[PDB]
Amino acid sequence: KESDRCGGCGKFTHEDDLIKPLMSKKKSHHHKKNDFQWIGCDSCQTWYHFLCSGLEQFEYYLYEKFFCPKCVPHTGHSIRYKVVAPHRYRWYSPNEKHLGIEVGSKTWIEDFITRENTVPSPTDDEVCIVEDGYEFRREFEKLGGADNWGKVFMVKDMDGLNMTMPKPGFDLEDVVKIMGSDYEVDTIDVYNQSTYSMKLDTFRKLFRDTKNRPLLYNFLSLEFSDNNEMKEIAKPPRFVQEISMVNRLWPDVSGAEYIKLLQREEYLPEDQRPKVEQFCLAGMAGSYTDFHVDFGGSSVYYHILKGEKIFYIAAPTEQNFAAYQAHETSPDTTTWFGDIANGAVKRVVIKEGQTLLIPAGWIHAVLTPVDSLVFGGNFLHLGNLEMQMRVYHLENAIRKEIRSEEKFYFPNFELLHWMYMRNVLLEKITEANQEGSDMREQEKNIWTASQIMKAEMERWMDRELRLGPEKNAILPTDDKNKIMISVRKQIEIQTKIQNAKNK
Ligand SMILES: [Fe+2]
Ligand SMILES: [Zn+2]
Ligand SMILES: [Zn+2]
Repeated sequence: KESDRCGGCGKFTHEDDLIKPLMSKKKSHHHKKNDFQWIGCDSCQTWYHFLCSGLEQFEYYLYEKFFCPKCVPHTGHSIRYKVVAPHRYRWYSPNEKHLGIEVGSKTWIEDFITRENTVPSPTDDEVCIVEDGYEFRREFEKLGGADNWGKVFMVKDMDGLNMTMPKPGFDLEDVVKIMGSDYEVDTIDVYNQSTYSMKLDTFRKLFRDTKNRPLLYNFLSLEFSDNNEMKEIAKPPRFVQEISMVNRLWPDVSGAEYIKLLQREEYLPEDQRPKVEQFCLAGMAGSYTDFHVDFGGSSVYYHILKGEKIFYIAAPTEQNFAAYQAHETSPDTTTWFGDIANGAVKRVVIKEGQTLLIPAGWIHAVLTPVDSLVFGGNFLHLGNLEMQMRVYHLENAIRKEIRSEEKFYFPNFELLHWMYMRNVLLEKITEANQEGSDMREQEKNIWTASQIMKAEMERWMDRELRLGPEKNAILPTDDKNKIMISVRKQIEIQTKIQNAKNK
């Protein structure tokens, strides 16, 4: 406040500062609108921006009495707000002490832990529990394989999944050693249901302090597909790499084969690649993550390297979506979706070493009973194309009813389908025509996937005519049309081929 200057950047209050897109799960870059919002040292009375105060994003709102770096030595560490309303996200404000218990809050979680064990077990149709990756491959295949993947699998022993994972004993320490101590990761302030920045070192610091945890901290994503060391340490199961649409257009390879497979443009621009297939996840015991459907209706692999998780899940039926949509778009904050989900929500525990494989659309919330380290990834695949498009409808509807903009959605979702259609699907059809082949013979799966995907894209084209292109852009209305035109052309030819067999 006032004319006075900043002890950090020496600037007097100017300022009004408007001085590539996100391809990975990030939500902390939003309240950078506070980085230049002035806090004052209760001691030397010097004013600091915030950024300039030595504070990290996550501690901006924590302190009632602030002591800047130059004062800490003799003043002590800054004094935090008193915990006045443990049952509210704004735990610091007394004006909210009388309001209802909010789903994310400390009070709510503690109580929830006493009653959570009464959430029903899933039916054998919802989840399948196998001993190792060999049994998974056998049962997965016995239900139609990836093209027909509908239930979640829990694999107890990772042997056979062909899934590259660090050896037990691997922990947070190794993570910070590899990524660096100054690597900033999006962290969820569980009790405040909000996401902030935090040095990876700071997190480790807080994580290791076991007896004193005023707040709980889990990190959002931490996607490591671009860290040359990490990216080889934990990988998706082979079967996931073999069906991942992103992996099909931006193939992993990145070795000697990379030089060659891009020597034919079989590798799209790296900045266009969705960055969501390899994430590391650490969480404190007592943590809770509220019900969500994974972005783009992406499938998930989820390996527990350390600790235990309890997942609360609900099958992706239309009613369950409708119910979920209402819950997401409602202002109510005190009701647990499970309690109003007409009995759909089930309970499943995942222990250390165990793995979770989740198909498209499953609604799920997560309880973290024990300090945890997890490795996982999100992927799209043709076997779940319909469900993926259904979730995308759901998301797009939810996005119109409440102004999220902080909510993360699948990066380049549409671009990816244009590319996939043009590079992969169109060629199969084009070629199958060049030989007068009836795709139903040996490629029914591919034929059906093309019609479904095309219909969805036809809807995107028309939307783009009536309303104009999207902000997300990246592919030019013209190119989009040329693609569509060519696709219609080939699908017609293949249709006539199929119809000729009529007599
Ligand atoms: Fe999730
Ligand atoms: Zn400053
Ligand atoms: Zn000071």
